[PDB]
Order: sequence, then structure tokens, then C-alpha cells
Amino acid sequence: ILPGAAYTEKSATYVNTEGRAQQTKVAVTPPGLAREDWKIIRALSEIAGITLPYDTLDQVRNRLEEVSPNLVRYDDIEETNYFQQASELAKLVNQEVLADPLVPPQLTIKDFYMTDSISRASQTMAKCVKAVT
Amino acid sequence: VRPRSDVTHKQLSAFGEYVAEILPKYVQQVQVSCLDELEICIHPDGVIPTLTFLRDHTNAQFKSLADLTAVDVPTRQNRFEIVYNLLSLRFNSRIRVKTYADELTPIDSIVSVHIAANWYEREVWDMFGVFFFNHPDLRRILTDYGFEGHPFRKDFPLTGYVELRYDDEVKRVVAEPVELAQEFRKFDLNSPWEAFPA
Amino acid sequence: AVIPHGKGGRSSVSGVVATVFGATGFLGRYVVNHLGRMGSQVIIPYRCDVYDIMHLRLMGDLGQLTFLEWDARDKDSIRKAVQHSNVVINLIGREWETRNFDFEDVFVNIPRAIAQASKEAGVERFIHVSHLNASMKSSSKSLRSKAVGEKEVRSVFPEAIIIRPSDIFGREDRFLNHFANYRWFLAVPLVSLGFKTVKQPVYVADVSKGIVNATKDPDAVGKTFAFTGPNRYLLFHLVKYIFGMTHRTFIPYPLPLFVYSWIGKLFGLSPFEPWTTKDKVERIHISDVMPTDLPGLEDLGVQPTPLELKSIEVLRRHRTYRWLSSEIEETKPAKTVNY
Amino acid sequence: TSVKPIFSRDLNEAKRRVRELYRAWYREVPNTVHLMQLDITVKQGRDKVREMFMKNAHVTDPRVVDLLVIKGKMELQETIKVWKQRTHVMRFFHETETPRPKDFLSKFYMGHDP
Amino acid sequence: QLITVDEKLDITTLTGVPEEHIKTRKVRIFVPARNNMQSGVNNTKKWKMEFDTRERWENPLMGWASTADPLSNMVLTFSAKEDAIAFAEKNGWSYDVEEKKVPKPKSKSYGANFSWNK
Amino acid sequence: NMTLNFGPQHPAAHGVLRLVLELSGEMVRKCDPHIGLLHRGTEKLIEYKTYLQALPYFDRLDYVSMMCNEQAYSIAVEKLLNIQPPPRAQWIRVLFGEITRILNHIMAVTTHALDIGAMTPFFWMFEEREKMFEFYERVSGARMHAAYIRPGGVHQDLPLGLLDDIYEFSKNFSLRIDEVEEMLTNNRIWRNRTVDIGVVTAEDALNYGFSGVMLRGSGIQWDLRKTQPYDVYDQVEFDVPIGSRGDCYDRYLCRVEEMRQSLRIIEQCLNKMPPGEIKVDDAKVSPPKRAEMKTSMESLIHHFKLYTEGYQVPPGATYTAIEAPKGEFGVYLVSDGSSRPYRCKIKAPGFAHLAGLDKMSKGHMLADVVAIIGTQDIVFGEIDR
Amino acid sequence: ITHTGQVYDEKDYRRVRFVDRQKEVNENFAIDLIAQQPVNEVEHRIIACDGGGGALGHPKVYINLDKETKTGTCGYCGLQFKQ
Ligand SMILES: NC(=O)C1=CN([C@@H]2O[C@H](COP(=O)(O)OP(=O)(O)OC[C@H]3O[C@@H](n4cnc5c(N)ncnc54)[C@H](OP(=O)(O)O)[C@@H]3O)[C@@H](O)[C@H]2O)C=CC1
Ligand SMILES: [Zn+2]
Repeated sequence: ILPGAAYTEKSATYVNTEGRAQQTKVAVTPPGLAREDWKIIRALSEIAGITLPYDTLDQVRNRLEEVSPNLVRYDDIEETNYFQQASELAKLVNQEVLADPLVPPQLTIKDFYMTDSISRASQTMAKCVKAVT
Repeated sequence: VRPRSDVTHKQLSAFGEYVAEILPKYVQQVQVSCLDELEICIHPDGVIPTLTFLRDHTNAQFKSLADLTAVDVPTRQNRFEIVYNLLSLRFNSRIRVKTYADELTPIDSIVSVHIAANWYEREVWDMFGVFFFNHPDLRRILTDYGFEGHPFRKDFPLTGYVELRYDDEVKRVVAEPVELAQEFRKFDLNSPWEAFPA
Repeated sequence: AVIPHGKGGRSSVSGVVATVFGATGFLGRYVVNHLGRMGSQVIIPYRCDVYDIMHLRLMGDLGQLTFLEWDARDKDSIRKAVQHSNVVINLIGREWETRNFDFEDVFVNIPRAIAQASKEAGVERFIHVSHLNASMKSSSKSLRSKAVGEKEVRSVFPEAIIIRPSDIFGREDRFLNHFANYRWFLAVPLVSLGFKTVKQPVYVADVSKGIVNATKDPDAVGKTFAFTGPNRYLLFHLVKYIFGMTHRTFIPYPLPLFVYSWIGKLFGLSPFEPWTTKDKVERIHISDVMPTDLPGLEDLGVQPTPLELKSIEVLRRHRTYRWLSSEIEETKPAKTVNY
Repeated sequence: TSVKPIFSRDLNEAKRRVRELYRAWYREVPNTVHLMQLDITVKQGRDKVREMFMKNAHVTDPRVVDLLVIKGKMELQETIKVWKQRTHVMRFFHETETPRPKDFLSKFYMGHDP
Repeated sequence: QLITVDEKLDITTLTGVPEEHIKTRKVRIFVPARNNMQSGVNNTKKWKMEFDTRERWENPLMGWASTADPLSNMVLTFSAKEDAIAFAEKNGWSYDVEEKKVPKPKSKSYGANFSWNK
Repeated sequence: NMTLNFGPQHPAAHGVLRLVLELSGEMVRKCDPHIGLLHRGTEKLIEYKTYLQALPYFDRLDYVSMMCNEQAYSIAVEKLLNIQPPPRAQWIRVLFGEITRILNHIMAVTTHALDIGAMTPFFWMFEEREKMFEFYERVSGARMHAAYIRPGGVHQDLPLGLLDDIYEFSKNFSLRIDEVEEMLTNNRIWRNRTVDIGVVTAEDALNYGFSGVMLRGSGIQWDLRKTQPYDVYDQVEFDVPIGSRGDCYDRYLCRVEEMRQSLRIIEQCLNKMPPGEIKVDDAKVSPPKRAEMKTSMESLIHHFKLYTEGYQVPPGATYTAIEAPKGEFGVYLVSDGSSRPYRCKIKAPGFAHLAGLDKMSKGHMLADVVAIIGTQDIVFGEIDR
Repeated sequence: ITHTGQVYDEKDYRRVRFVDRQKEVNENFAIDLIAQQPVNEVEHRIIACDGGGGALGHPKVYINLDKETKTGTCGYCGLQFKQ
């Protein structure tokens, strides 16, 4: 068990569905010996010996830049897309859509209240769940 | 409602023009506040000249220096706002002359014009870091002998960075980085609703 | 346990609750210092009056140090001291076996009961302290007894770290001050004229950090580290060097240890903390064991500190009106004899 | 750009002043270690002056350098006289504080925020 | 006569800050948003730059929060984005400015909702 | 030129003053006072506190004169708000303003003598002081450090009966001042150690910003209380005690004379204090009465906001100076529209006076320096702030 | 033990403190004291609650004892009122 942090406890980046990258700020220092997710893996790499290049988070932000653009530019949706070539490959792909109806897993609101880890661990969400049930 | 005496508002305004005409060169703004106080504002170079005229002019004798202070507006390019408040025992009146100084652009010293400033100028250097040329002996007055940093600057932490305790091992008082046992609770107090200016 | 949070200084937490029974003395003053600096919870059992224990209060944050009334002839007192500690450090020792406590008690008897209880309590580690070169067949009843105990302590708290330090010098040291204190005796009586007496001195701080580090280090379990020093010395240079920094004349005078054991007996006779003792004398003229294989201070992280470096601070009080202003580097450092 | 000068028109002239101060401290270190009965070595002390002098070696701004010596000179005066009792001087040596490692692995093992 | 310097006023050497808190402290220049609780907008006017948050461990004796970071409670207020950026550069703190986001104009008219059509 | 630190812990030196001195023989060649042994941050701390929670700092700035200092901040905050206290509160502030002047002078004259070596005057007048403290306590709750004079008037009306006792005392205190005179005013020896010691010219006193008895002692006629009246010190009638041949003895005589003149001002205040309220009626600036906040919603809201957030003074800056017992005490309070101040330089009559120690004690013996620190009433709280 | 049952525990590193010195806890815990308070019966739909003594009580609030289903409880005194 290598405990990590949560988004209230680290200056990490996330991106929503239309690719707008956004930055969580550290509201509270992570608890116990728990540490930021990126460092645990930089440290494991040092013990392993295949050390990762970055050693400070600005450096990891620079790393994100080389693999991907959105990650470094915040609050900035990426305008152009290439739908036409996407279709060409879709046309090549042949698959059968089975007759089974497609159903969202969250059919009613009790479905919604507890999903992720933090949610599941919620006493307030649990009280909400029993109120519905 | 305070007992304003317009008689004053006018007389001090009139002096404000008087000074503005007498020293067109250094006076940038002059205004008599609604609180019945004059606050000539001078270019930093006019420190010596504007004070001297006020200390030694028959129609404006401002013999004693009430205070020399430096507000620090971090936003303002010229961070410090040296303010000199002066009194006239003859005309029973006062005026404040305020200049602007940046961290590394020193102001002249007026110890010549008023020797009262010998200490206050040392106080402004120690707290804010403005430097005063031609000062007889500028050296920290209020802060500790080895203090690093100018304390009243808005960019200096209240608690500071060093605190002192006695260590037995070394049998001598010893600085250590500040570790506070209940941090200053920073209550946010500004209300999101303003007051329609009268 | 106590997860260690903080930046590392006072008002921070390290999670080491540690009973330290002999804190009142010379080394304790140092053991509590680091433990308090680190932020550890320190319970200091005391039987000295509250006025004397005050120097301890200043070291450590509000609530770090707790003082408990304790009597050696009462097992219950040791019981409650280790109730809530997870580290027990034993520094109980004396040079003059007193009317109601003989060397066995101070070294072997008591330090056993203590670790014994500590186990019952479930303390993670115990660090007994016995003298270096405490051969089970050494000349001084003290060294013999101290060895006897280390045998016993291993039974009660198997693998309780044990540290055997070499002569310890630091302000208020015996090793360094005592010699400087022979001034009253115009000449200095030294067997073999101060030769045939190789000794390695260790600064009090060095020993301490090691001890503290031993508590926070895993490797220490079941070890017998022997904090020794950075350089050995024939007792001759040591004595003169001391007198050198003290800037007081030196007349090393040969006197049979036979007759001298008698001088120790004389002071030993004195009621108030004999200035010197039969045993101390023997211990003095007892050479220090070789490096052997036992691990050392640097092993526990604290690189030893040469004697000459801090000697100036320990011996300064003994200088005169003017000699009080001389510094060590204009002074001549004595030669090192490893033998 | 376009900045008024304090005591030195160019870094060159300014450096002259730094040389003087260095000398001053260099000549003073021994005296302090004796008038304050400090437990340090003159060679060690001069090293400290060097370190402190070097710590700011990067600066290339004429105005910043001039203030730095003004401040430096003021420190000297205090130390020259006994205004700064030993506690004050020894603080320069950071003798009691425990040094912090700068190795990443080291910090990881100890502090949440490095 | 004035002298020329192209060196970004850096005065990190005069401010008197410990080395650790000048090279490891990231400050963010942001215009404060409004607690959704209140509808007043007088606290969303001036830009503020705030230093990065640091350790707040519980105190063992009384349970009070304890902090080892001196620049924590310090939030300086600057009237314009340009001036705040300048403070970071000369003091040597790293900065990551966030553009002000002001509510977009919204068209409202009491008559519009009375429309049964829609 | 022997160098010697007068020493922080000097039985004579008030509080803690390191007066490094170079003494040719016993004569003092140079006097370089060191300050800041009591700097505590009072000016920076205030920026982080609301106006009402910074009022207690002013009592601590120069605590011999506990209240008179509070009046200076009060006045300053009232000016910025353009609010003025109710009539009864004004008289109170002048009543306790003067009582405080006596308290300071009893401190200055008797502590001066203790350093000189006369010890019985201190015990004689500290008993009178004690009796005065009790007024403070029965009005504020604290013997000293009251917090009674707040920015909009005083906090609570006088207890029902205080005025009568501030009379009995005043009716007698005179004799107590009279007794001390006998011993010192004309002692064949007080005069010697005090006369012609630390003479300060008139032009030099204005130049070094002395602004206090120190100016008045040199013959310059300036009492900010007559020249620029504050509160209702205008409606009373008192005589400034100007001095000639300004020297330690003359100024002393002046301080004994203001003790006398303050009894004249106190008498009047007791004779003519008006029926009325003791705090402005603007719940905006003054906290609502507790019966009102517990029965009226607008009063609770005003109580909650005032205590939790603050006055919200309109943006501006003012330098208001009163005549604190030591001299001109002024607060330059710059203020943004916020409830907490932006700057509050406290002008301390004392920062200027100490500076003069050098120009006063020249070619003087070690004992002379002790006499001159006394004739400046240096309270290191105001100087160090 | 205490109101909110503070229980430095058998394994805590803080229970060390009480050794040889007692802990501060409260008898007549308040949690149960108002529960011990009788329900103030009233005639009117709404009732006041000065806390008792006016100025020496709590800011006066009016409680709606309108449903016997619930005895209004002034948020300040915890006094239940029985319609
Ligand atoms: N520096 C040295 O001389 C060396 C010391 N050591 C060992 O290190 C340990 C610490 O040394 P140091 O501090 O100089 O020794 P001290 O003589 O200073 O005594 C150490 C502690 O033991 C306590 N103690 C002694 N006798 C008794 C007793 N009968 N009952 C209860 N407590 C007692 C003392 O408390 P109190 O005085 O209040 O009773 C004191 O706090 C010693 O145990 C010694 O064996 C090892 C090598 C060299
Ligand atoms: Zn109620």
C-alpha cells in the first residue's frame, strides 16, 4: 500500500470532456505519511534506478508538454479536430451492434450518489442513499 | 457631523496655491482634504528644497517635524510614500509633504533641514528599506542587531522567519526558522457589499 | 505510533515517546536536548529536587517534557514511567557507590528492573548504556559490574541497543575537567608518568546524537555500538594539552598506582561526592580497548568530533584573567598516539 | 532601464567598494573571534565572510551591489564594536540548527512539501 | 546622469528572505471569486497574489493547527495584473497569473417569461 | 574615551535602555542611545487588526499614560468617519484625560527622584496613584490598560458615584503635591543636581522636534490643548505652565504646575459634566446597547457585524495630535475603505526627546545622564512601538 | 469521559499527561440537563423565549409551538415547549 493524496491535497492537473485542462490547488496538506501521487512514482523510480527526469512539479508540467499540449495550457479548449479521417477508419472497421438495449448504469438517483471512492466513503452520501431507499 | 470651520478650508487652500506657485518645480499635487489638512505632494528631488522653504519662510514657518513615515503600497511602482508631517507654532497650522521612493532609489535626507529626522530616517530605513543620502549615521534602530529583512514592508511575514530560544547544548540563545504552535488565524473580513459613496 | 508530521524543528512531531531515567546528569542533559529538539515525547523520571530539574524544562515544546517522581528501590515507579513510552533509554550510573546504592545497583541491578518493565510495557526498543572497555574481568568494580549488567539486560530486553562510550568530554565533563581540576595538587600524579595510558575521548554531543539516532534507526536492534572518538591519546598529551588550554603549568609526577589507589580511597572517604575515588583512579589508568569490530558513531550517523575542536569551550572556565582570551589555533594541538 | 545611480555609475566602480569591504571583514575576523571569545577558527571565520560575500556573487546590478555593501558596512560596524554580542555573531554559523538534506529521496522520506 | 541596466529589477538579494522561501514558493496572481453565498461583487475587484499553501499539522498538547510556513497568511493586494507580475519578478517568486473571468452579459426581461409559447 | 553600556537592566535607566557611553573621566563625551529593546511590532500588528481590536494596543504604547493615548486614536478614527462623540463622553475623556496627566506626572516626578536618590516622594504619591487607578477600575474594569475611551465615545457611563470620589480625592491631592515640593522644590540639593543641567535653547527645542514640556520649559508657549483644542478642552479654563531658564529644575517645576492646573480642569469637569449618552448613536460606528441587540433585529445585525467585521472607515488619512502628558502624541492613520487600518505610525513624544539626549548631555557626568533621562519622561513603549 | 467524550486512549501518546495529575471533566453534563427540563406548556400558537430575565438572557426569539407533534425548542435554551 503506497498511500497517495486526493484532489484537495495536490497541485495536479485534470481535464474535462472537451479537453479544457484545469489545475487543482493544494487546499490542505496530504494526511499522515501519505504523499503526492507523482512523487511516490518518481521516488519508486529512484529506488528502482530507472530515475524519471523531472524532480519538481514544474518539471513534470514540462514533461506533460512533450507528450501532450492541452496539459500545459489551462482553461484553453483545443479548436481544430480531424473528424474526416476518423470516419475513414470507422468505415474500415466492421462490427455488429447487438440488439440488447443500451442502458445507462445510473438509472435513477440512488444510482448516482455513490460511485467513486470518495463518494463511496461518504457518510453524507450514505445517509442520502438510505433516504432514497 | 464634525464641526467643520470653512474659514480654515479656505485659508489652507489659499496657502496650497501659494506654495504651488512659489515652488512650481517640485510640487506635483496639492490638496486640502475635507478633514481640513494640506498635503503638498513633491517630486523626490524636492525633498530638500520644499522643506527648507517651509522651515524658513516668513509667510510659512514650519519649524518642527511631527513625523516622517513611509506607507508601502506594493502595487505602486514607487513602493514607499515617504510622508513628512510638519507644524507651525507661529501660524498654529500644519502641512504634510509626501514624496514617493522605490526600494533602490534613495531619497535625500533632511537631517540638515530638521535634526528631528536623524532618528525617524533611521526608523524608515530599518522598517521599510528606503535609503537616505547624506545621513549622518544611518543604521538600524528598532530591529535586532542581526535582523535580516525590513519588517514593515507589506511583503514581510508578520511572524517573520526567525525566532529565538536558549539551547543547552550550545549554552547560548539560537535563532531557528519560525515554527508557530497556532498560526495567526487570518480572518477574511471584507464584505462583498460596498457602501454607496455618499 | 505517531506519524511524524511537521518541518523538523520545535513544535513538530517525531513520534518517539521515550523514558530517559538518568536525564538529570551530564549526558542526559544532552539526550533530552536532541530528543526535545526533534520533537519527541520525553518522560524524564527524577528523584533530584524540582529546582535542579528546571534546566530541563527549557528544552522542548509545551507538553513535550513530562517529569515523574521515581525511587529506584520501588519497582512501581519504573512501571508507570514506561506505561506510555515506546523507547526507553537507560543512563543510570555513578562513580562513587553511595551508602544506599552500590555499583551493582546503579549499573546492573537497577538497569535490569528497568528494561524488564519496559518489555512488560511493550516498548519498541531499549538502549542500555554501559561503559566502553567494561570487561567482565576489568580492574574497576565499576567496569566489572557494568559488564555483568549488560549480560542481564540482554536477558530482560533481548536486543536492547547497548552503547559503550569511551571517555566522554564536554562542558561539565569529568574526563576533561577532572584533570584540569588537579591544579590544586601542584604536581600531577600520573602512573607511568602519564604514559602507558592510551585513551580516546568522545564529546558528549557525539555520544548523544548517536543514542538518539539509535532509537530512530532499525539497524540498531541487538547491537552493541561503541561510540569511541576521532583520535586516541596517551594520557600524557591529554593531561598536558588540557593544562595547555587552561594555560596552567604541568608537572607530571610518577606515583605508584598502589599508593594512589589509596589517595582515591581518601577522597572516597569524603561524604560529599568524593572528588576522586579508588575506582575512578583505576578507571583513569585503564587503557581503552581497540576499535575491535563494534560499529561506531558515524555508523549511527554522527561523525565523531575531534577533541581539540571543542576543548576550548570545556576548558575555558579554568583559565585566568588573561589566559581567558587565548584561542586553540595559536595554541599547539598535542600529538596522536594510536598504539 | 534608464535607472539613476546610487554610489557607483557602473558595476566596475561598485566592485571596487566590495573589495574594500572584503578587506575590512578579512582584517576584522580575527579581532572578533578574540574580543567575543567566540569558539571558532579565524580561518573558519574568514571562510564565513567569504561564503556570505559569495552567496550574493551573482548580482550584476550596479545599484543592488551598492546597497549591498552599505548594508555590509553597517554589519561590520556593529561587529567591529561589540553591539553584536556573540549570540549575534555565531548565528551566522548556524551552529545549532540541524542541516536539511536537499536530496529528493531525502525530502520525500521526511516532508510533505519539499 | 542616469545609468543603463537591462537587468530585470531583481532585489531578491535585499529583501532579506531565507533562500528556501524564494526558490520553492510559487505564488498565484488571481482575482478572488465570490462566495456563492453572497451576491455582492466588491470582493472580486482587486487582483491578489497568494503564496502556495504549506504544512498545517495538529499540535499535540492542545490540538490547535500549527504551521511552519512564514509566507502562508500573506496575501498582497495589487490593483492591476501588470503591477502584480512586476512584484513577483523583482522579489524572485515564481508566478502563474490567472486571467480575470467576469460574468458574461445576460439578457433579462420580465416580459419574456410570461410567454406561454416559451 | 572609555566605552560603557549604561546597561539594559539599570536600576536608574527607566525600563531597558542601552546607552552606550564614551566617558572622558566621569564626563560623558558621547551619548548614543540604543533603542528597540522594546520594539514589539505595534505598528505592523495593527494593520492585521480591526479598528476596535487595535484600540487596546494604544493603551500599551505608553501605559503610564494609559488613556490619553486612547483619546488620540479615538479622535483619529472619529475624524476619518466624520463622527464626533456625544457631549457627556467628551467631558469624560477630558476628566480621565486629566486624571491621567496627573498619573503620568506623579510617575515622572517621583521616578525622577528615585534615580536621583530621593525615595520617599515615590511612596507618598504612589499611594495617591493607587487611589486613582481605582477610578480607572471602577470605570473601566482594569486598573490600567482600561480600553474605556473607544473610537466613538467612551464605553460605559461612569458608575453611579464615581464623580463624588473623584472629588474627595481632588479636594485633597493638592496637599500631597504640596508635601513633595517641600522636600524637593527647594531642597538645597535637588536644585543642584537639577539646576542648569540639560539646558535646551528655544530654537534648538523646536528644531529637534521636542514638542512637550521640554519645549514649554524653554519658554516656547505651545499647548496643543489651547492652540488646537480637542474634545471639550476648549470649554475649560487652565493656565499653561511656561518656564524660563529651561533646565531640569525648571521643567520639573512645570510638571508640578500642570499637576496643579489639571486639578483645576478636573474640578470643572466634575462641576459641569452634562446629562446625556456616552457613545455615538450611530449603530454604524458604536455597538448597540445589549438590551437593544437582544430585542431588536437591526441591533443584533449591527452588533454582529460591528464585533465580527468592523467600522469600515471611509478611505483617507489623518494626523491627529493631542497633548499626551509626555508631549505631542499623534497617530497618522492611513485607511483604505476596509475595516482594518492600512498604516498607523504612532508619533511618540519620546522618539524626539531621546534623540536630544545627545545634544543635551554634553560635557556632563554619569549622574547628569541619569537626571536627563528623567526629565524627558521616557517610556520605552512609545519610543520602541 | 467528557462532554464530547474526549478519551485520550490506552495507546495514545498523550494520555501520558494525566499521570500523577487528574483530568478536567464535568459532572452534571449539560447534554442531559435540558433533557431533564420539563416541557413548558403554553396556550398561544407562538411563544417567546427571552431565556429568562430579558437583558440577562438570549436574544428573544418566538417559537412556533403549532404542532403538538413537535415541542418547539428555542435554538438557544434547548427548552421544549408543549403547545
Ligand atoms: N561521561 C562518563 O563519565 C561516562 C559515562 N558513561 C555512562 O553514561 C551514563 C550517563 O553518564 P553521566 O550523565 O556522566 O552520569 P551522571 O553521574 O551524570 O549520572 C547520570 C544519571 O544517573 C542518575 N543516577 C545516578 N545514580 C542513581 C541512583 N542510585 N538512582 C537513580 N538515579 C541515579 C543521575 O540522577 P541523579 O544524579 O539525580 O541521581 C543522573 O541523571 C552513566 O550511566 C555512565 O555509566 C559511560 C562512559 C563514560
Ligand atoms: Zn431560549
